[PDB]
Amino acid sequence: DGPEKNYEKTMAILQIEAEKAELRLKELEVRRLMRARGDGPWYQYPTIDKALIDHSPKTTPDN
Amino acid sequence: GWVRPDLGELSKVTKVKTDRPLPENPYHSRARPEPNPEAEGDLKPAKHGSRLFFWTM
Repeated sequence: DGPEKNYEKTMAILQIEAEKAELRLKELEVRRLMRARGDGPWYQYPTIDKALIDHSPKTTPDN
Repeated sequence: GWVRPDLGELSKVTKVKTDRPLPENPYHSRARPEPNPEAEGDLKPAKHGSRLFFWTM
């Protein structure tokens, strides 16, 4: 096949690779930031649900 | 002019008007922490597949 075949295929190879590599670097950075700050979807560790608590009046007041 | 209350008569929960204002913050709670940043958006296909090492997809 003509040189244009291989060459046109290969810059597409390089573009896909680079658009994956900078994505990998940004993924490392995002994962670190979101493990440290935590203000986002993942790396959010569980907590206590607010539905378990009860607000109805109790036997003794001020509790 | 008094009557002995019947059994359970002086046990049902009643109501009473008090002119004092409502205790808006009985526990004197502070400002509640803001929630996590809400996220939305349809799932577009993951860019370049798994992107794990040499896997194309």
